[PDB]
Amino acid sequence: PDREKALELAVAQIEKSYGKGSVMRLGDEARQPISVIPTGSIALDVALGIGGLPRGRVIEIYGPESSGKTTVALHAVANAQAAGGVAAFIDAEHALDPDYAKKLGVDTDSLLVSQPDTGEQALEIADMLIRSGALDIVVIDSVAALVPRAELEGEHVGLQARLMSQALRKMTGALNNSGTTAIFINQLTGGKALKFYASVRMDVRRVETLKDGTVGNRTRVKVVKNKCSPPFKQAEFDILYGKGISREGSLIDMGVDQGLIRKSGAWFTYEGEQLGQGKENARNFLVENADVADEIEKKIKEKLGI
Repeated sequence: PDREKALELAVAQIEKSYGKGSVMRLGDEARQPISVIPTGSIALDVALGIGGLPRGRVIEIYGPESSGKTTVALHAVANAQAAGGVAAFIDAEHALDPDYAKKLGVDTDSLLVSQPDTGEQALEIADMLIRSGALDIVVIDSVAALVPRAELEGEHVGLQARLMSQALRKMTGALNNSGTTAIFINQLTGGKALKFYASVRMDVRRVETLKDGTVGNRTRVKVVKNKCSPPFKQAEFDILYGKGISREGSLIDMGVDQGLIRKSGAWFTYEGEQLGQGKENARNFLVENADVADEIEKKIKEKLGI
């Protein structure tokens, strides 16, 4: 009886002295913000709790080469722009494919891009850009490529981590004020600081190759760190070569997950209407009928926080 008070009281001190998400029960309902940046998959948006990536915060998306992290990052960029936001892409990797970015939603013409000479220049440019107040999102591709000036100039080893720590310390205050989201893409170094500064960390992986005959990959994302909603939630969704995340595919999956879409036979049905026989026909139905996809989306968001 008097214990529940003491705990609630303790949770409150922790909340006051360290911040809103400093302690959570894993069954807690998410703290719904005004605006977020959707990720392209409703499943991933739900796994994040707040319906997308938070604003004004450091975000890490990591995984193996071609795991899908950059695609997740580019959808964040597409969605941020679709809401009238400006985007930046700090590129020390030189891997970006704008044609891919166009197809999945990015306004590449509008995309600010910078190919910095050094690790510090990359982070400093990001900082100037953030402190402007004008950006909604900045992507850093990538953490590993942020090589320090001294290394590049040929002039001990360990200051790459000290560079990030110094940068993140200064950057984090700028992000909160501006409301800009910073996505750091990272591989499986210098991320030891990023691990603690990031409000969300996402572990992206290829789980299974999709197929017509012999197209894409089923992708799995675990939210290993989340200061905005209970962490350790995971999601799956499809990334189709040349197209990106199958938005419609995630609506079906979360559709059946939520009982809004019934899978009577190979047929997926919705509201008495039939969507298609098998997944691909249902997926295809929802892209041709954007109105019903929005209907299904609205219902899924309604039935949860999002």
